[PDB]
Amino acid sequence: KEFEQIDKSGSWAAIYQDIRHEASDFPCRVAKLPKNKNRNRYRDVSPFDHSRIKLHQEDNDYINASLIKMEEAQRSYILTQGPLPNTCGHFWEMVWEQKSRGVVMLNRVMEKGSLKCAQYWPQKEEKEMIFEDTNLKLTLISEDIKSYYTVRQLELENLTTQETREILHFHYTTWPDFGVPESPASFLNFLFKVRESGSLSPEHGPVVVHCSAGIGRSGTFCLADTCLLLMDKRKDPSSVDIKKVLLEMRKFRMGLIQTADQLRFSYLAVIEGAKFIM
Repeated sequence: KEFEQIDKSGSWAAIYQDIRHEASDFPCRVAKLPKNKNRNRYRDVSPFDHSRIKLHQEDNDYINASLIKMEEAQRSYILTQGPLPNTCGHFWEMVWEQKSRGVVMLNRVMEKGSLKCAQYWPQKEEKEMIFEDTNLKLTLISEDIKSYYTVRQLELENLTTQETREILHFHYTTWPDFGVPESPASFLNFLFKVRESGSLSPEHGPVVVHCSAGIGRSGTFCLADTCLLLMDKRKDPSSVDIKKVLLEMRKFRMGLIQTADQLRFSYLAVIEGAKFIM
């Protein structure tokens, strides 16, 4: 309906232009500190200080991650940048401290002939990783390589307390180099797979979602998710405004959704998903 009205008038880019300017702006002083210069993958994508995830590290608690707490939907997510060669230890520290269950990678390690993030997880179960700096060990238990994604069951063990924890890695591997998925069907399906695992359920810490910047594609995941959740707990699609929900998330992290193209997709995914989870 609203989507149809926008489409016929092609007002999408303007709608987005508007969102982009309505969005909240908050300090990122910690992020901009010189001592954190190398803990950041991009200069233009930083975590607002008010919502940044602080490492329980007395040394330096900086990790480019933000907690998006969605009150009404009763769902929290942790959006982060793809781990840098020097920050995989911190990434796994965060996952441990925030008692996260799932990890959502919405990118490939190399896209457009460029390396968009670090290989922070073990590829072969025979060769586990040990993050010295953070004193954590990571092991591949299994994985299910599928057509448009892959589920990996990792095990994170706190080497300090010898305590083990099962982590789930949901890897979406078919998000186009340019554009957005031609159809939501696979994305929604990936979203639902994430949901079924319980990694998105309240009995756990917030899910750690990420791409490269950890805002474009990761933002779409969360928006689609939350919109579908509210629409569900109200069973009243009518009151669920994608534009308002997005802006609401923007109070917690910048540039969620990078292009008006992705915004259109979010509408598609949410609308399509309503024909089930609502």
